[PDB]
Amino acid sequence: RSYVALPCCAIQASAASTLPLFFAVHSIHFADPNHCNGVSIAKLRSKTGDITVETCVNGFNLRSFLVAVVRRLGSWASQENLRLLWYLQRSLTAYTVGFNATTADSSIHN
Amino acid sequence: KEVVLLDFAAAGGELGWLTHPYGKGWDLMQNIMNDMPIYMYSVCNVMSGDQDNWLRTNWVYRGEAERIFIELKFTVRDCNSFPGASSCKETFNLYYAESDLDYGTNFQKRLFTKIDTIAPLNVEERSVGPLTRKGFYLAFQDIGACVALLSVRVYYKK
Amino acid sequence: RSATQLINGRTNLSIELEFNGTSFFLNWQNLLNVITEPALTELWTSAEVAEDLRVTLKKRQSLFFPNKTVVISGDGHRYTCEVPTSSQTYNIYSALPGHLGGFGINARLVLGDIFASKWSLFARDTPEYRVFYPMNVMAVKFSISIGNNESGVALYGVVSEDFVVVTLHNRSTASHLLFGLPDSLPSLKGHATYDELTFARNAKYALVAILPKDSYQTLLTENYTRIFLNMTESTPLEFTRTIQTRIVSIEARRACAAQEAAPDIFLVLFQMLVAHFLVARGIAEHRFVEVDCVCRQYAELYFLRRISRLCMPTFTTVGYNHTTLGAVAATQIARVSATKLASLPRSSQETVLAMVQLGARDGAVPSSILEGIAMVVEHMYTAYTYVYTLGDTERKLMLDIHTVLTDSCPPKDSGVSEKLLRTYLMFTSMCTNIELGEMIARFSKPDSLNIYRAFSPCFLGLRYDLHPAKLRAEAPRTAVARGTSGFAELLHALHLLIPAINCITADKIIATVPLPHVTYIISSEALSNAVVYEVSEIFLKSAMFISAIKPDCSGFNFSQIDRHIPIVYNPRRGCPLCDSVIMSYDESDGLQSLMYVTNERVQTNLFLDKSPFFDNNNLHIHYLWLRDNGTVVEIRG
Ligand SMILES: *[C@@H]1O[C@H](CO)[C@@H](O[C@@H]2O[C@H](CO)[C@@H](O)[C@H](O)[C@H]2NC(C)=O)[C@H](O)[C@H]1NC(C)=O
Ligand SMILES: *[C@@H]1O[C@H](CO)[C@@H](O[C@@H]2O[C@H](CO)[C@@H](O)[C@H](O)[C@H]2NC(C)=O)[C@H](O)[C@H]1NC(C)=O
Ligand SMILES: *[C@@H]1O[C@H](CO)[C@@H](O)[C@H](O)[C@H]1NC(C)=O
Ligand SMILES: *[C@@H]1O[C@H](CO)[C@@H](O)[C@H](O)[C@H]1NC(C)=O
Ligand SMILES: [Cl-]
Ligand SMILES: [Cl-]
Ligand SMILES: [Cl-]
Ligand SMILES: [Cl-]
Ligand code: NA
Ligand code: NA
Ligand code: NA
Ligand code: NA
Ligand code: NA
Ligand code: NA
Ligand code: NA
Ligand code: NA
Ligand code: NA
Ligand code: NA
Repeated sequence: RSYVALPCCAIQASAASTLPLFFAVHSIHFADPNHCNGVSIAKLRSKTGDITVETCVNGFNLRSFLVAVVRRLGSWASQENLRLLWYLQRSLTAYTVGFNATTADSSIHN
Repeated sequence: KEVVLLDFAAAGGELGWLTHPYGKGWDLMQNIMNDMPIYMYSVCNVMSGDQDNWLRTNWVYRGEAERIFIELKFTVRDCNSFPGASSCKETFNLYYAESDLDYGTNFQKRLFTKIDTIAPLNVEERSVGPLTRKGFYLAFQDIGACVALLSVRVYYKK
Repeated sequence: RSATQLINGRTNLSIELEFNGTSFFLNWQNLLNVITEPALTELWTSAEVAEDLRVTLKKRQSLFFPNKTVVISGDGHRYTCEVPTSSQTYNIYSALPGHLGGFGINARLVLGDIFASKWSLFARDTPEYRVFYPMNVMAVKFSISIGNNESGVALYGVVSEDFVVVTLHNRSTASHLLFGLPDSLPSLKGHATYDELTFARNAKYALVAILPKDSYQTLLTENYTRIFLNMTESTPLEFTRTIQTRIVSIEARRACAAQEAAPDIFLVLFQMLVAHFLVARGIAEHRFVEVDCVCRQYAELYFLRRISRLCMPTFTTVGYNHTTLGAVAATQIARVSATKLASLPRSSQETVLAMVQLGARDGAVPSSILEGIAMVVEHMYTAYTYVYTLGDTERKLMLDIHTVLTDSCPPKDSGVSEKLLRTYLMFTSMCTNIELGEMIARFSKPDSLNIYRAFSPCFLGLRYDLHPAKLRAEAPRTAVARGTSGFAELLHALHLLIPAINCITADKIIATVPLPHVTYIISSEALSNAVVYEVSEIFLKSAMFISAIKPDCSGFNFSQIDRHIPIVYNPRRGCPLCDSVIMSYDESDGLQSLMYVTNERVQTNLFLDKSPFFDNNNLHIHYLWLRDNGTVVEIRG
């Protein structure tokens, strides 16, 4: 679950009710502000049987979730945890400077 | 016209295909487009070098089909969209093989004839004929590409 | 189904950058150990990671983002309760280091009293869930509810060891104000980060305002730099007192239950929470704290809470307990006797009163403290009769005395309750015409009004005529409309019959005068078991009846055959006025002043030019002498 063939995706209205449980997510795949037309999206990869399930999620919301998760580690936060936290903060602000109506539109990646 | 013997996109995820490297290589994957589940067989081991990942379809009973058309709908991720191991490719290979019986999970690359190299949603179509045995398999070989194969439909005219 | 079942031997949650090639990893087992499975589930659900980006854009565009964070290079004010090496320290009960609280104690226990109960915040059904991730913290909760559930508003906040968060909800979208440590503020959600919402910042503390663009215009136009400076660069004590002044200002406008000025009440609540927070932070940032200093801080905080509940009756606070500090204060105040308290300097006896507030146990003030209060008020009143004015220090002392006397079980012994009646009567003797005019003038200018100048002996008096119409008649620009109203408001909430004399009256009482051997009721009508005097030379609708009742409900030896008040004509050569009351009344506006004559100097000072009595320039004032044996006369000439 290292490299995705469809890095850009559209957020579907049905996903909010059929989200996989957090402990079911195998991997998280983040895009670039220099990719996917600037659209801040992400891909959860979970698995049911032979089928790896890919869920298109909000980049801002998932980044803020991971920020909250890392911040609650406190003293136990390792070097790599803090590097992850700094990636999350930097990419949040980067996606924020270019947040537009064109950028909130993820349906183009259908 | 167009009698369809095989249509992967219309199977709704209830059609599983054989993968010779099981786990690595080709994987059956679900996405949701327009709030409907769209399935595909995808592979993207681009930073690893030698690959040779095979994906074999189910057994397709020939019937009256003598000259068949294979229609592939697939996406290929640009190799320059990776920070690298510059050993990735942007094509894959289409093979087929005829048999009077269903071999099941037995997979022998020796019996599969190369139809053609598939290269750039990409829509490709190849023709095979004449077929003589009771049924046939198709096969797809990945040599280090980042491909998502979304549709495979085989049919014959009139 | 279980989280361990879903993990299924997967060591890492891997986080891949599709176009950078680097990968981060979160250990599943470590995530579970440090952050419980319920917390992970609740964070994941509350995150709403499948929310459409247009919704996030609309959420972000709905906010008001400040110009630029203002950074003050200071560190705030220095901690005033630091223990000097000139005193002792104790870890933690008979060990009594004297009194007045001049020692130090380890703050580990008093900190555990502040944050003794945990609370879950930003729950699913709450509006703050829209911007904060749910979290569990040790904190103290505050909640005001103004108006009905259809039109009202709900204000609610939380003071934790690391931050303060307060919320204003227009339906009883929401506005949020936070103050605290920038690295410890609660986790925000996708559409906003903390740096862009930080209005003012210290080297230690920061102020954040998450305000909707359509929120109350005063919140948006409010200058939070000035608020932050007044919050940090002053000691928490004077800041608490400024917040008390602001609560008094809200009281003087009849705005305690008004839907309007809800953002003003919101700011006041934010500041009160910040005051509690700063006191608690001072407690935590130091290994040992000074007992009397912390007791003063706690007393000011408790007075702020109580006066806020007086204004807005729905004001609720849960968490801020002071059991151990209260026990320390209990040991300190048990030594203080009446003469000891009355001989202390004003500041030291104020400290004693604060410790009495904190160490009240089951709402029972020691009898020694009450007798000392009587002696203090006696000296204060005897001295008042020289200049007929009161400084702000004396009014602050009276405010402390009023805070101690309210919420105190009545005295069990007869003598101490009698002395309490005496100090009440002296407070009435200080609530004269001059005092009413001065208080009206002070309340007419709410800007220059502070908590000390707003306090008056009238708040501890036995006058019951202090209503808006009477006060209007007692006032000397056009601000008298406001000054008379607000004062009345603060009189209705801070005033106080349960002593003696049960021998059948109503609420038509103008005043009550409890002398040693007779009690006078100045009422609108006569009384059954009493000697009644009809007040002469007064307007029909201001008509008064002075009913004299003895405390043992027994009759007098003299028997008047007429309820007229006889007249006598034409200082002193001994003390004929001792143990009596001199009362003035206006022919149209009824009662003006009444003074208990405690000693010879009160008697002789009654005849000074600044005295409220015997002003020959007044063509419609009458003076009555109320003696201790039940006789009432009129002084003329
Ligand atoms: C908000 O209040 C602050 C209080 O300090 C004002 O800041 C000061 O303003 C004076 C002039 O009024 C300047 O001389 C100081 O240098 C300012 N100090 C700081 C730290 O900024 C601020 O001007 C007020 N804002 C508004 C809009 O009135
Ligand atoms: C109640 O006490 C007053 C004094 O407070 C008494 O007043 C005296 O009255 C007599 C005659 O009525 C006078 O000769 C005295 O000069 C008065 N004394 C003073 C100080 O003025 C009054 O008599 C007492 N009444 C009763 C019923 O005992
Ligand atoms: C938003 O930003 C993009 C740049 O990525 C720009 O092309 C687009 O026109 C902008 N849209 C609006 C509505 O400003
Ligand atoms: C999980 O991540 C840690 C570093 O966080 C790494 O040492 C370990 O090899 C990783 N294991 C797997 C199976 O990815
Ligand atoms: Cl790194
Ligand atoms: Cl299947
Ligand atoms: Cl499909
Ligand atoms: Cl591509
Ligand atoms: Na992706
Ligand atoms: Na979950
Ligand atoms: Na940036
Ligand atoms: Na398969
Ligand atoms: Na099979
Ligand atoms: Na769960
Ligand atoms: Na809250
Ligand atoms: Na003494
Ligand atoms: Na004085
Ligand atoms: Na009153």
